[PDB]
Amino acid sequence: ENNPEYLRERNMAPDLRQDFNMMEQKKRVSMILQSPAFCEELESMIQEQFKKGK
Amino acid sequence: AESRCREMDEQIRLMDQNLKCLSAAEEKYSQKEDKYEEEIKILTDKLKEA
Repeated sequence: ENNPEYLRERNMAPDLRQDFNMMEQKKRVSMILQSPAFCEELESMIQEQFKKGK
Repeated sequence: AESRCREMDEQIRLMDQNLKCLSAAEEKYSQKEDKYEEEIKILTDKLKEA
């Protein structure tokens, strides 16, 4: 029980730990990448915005 | 008087050595207490927000 993984955990403020647990359960980043249509849509958005840039 | 004082000398010498170890033992218990209290208090706070 001497590794730093224990260390930060008891140096966590409790609410930050619980927010980590909740957004761990929530998994937003995985859903946004797994959805095909919105992913390739935002790819098109940034691509032709870059194309308009130079 | 001389012989009786000399005879009692060994008893004081040996069970003084007996006293010395028990001192460090109770010191070790005094160390063990505090970190138990601090783990209790942090656990209580996390429980409360739960």
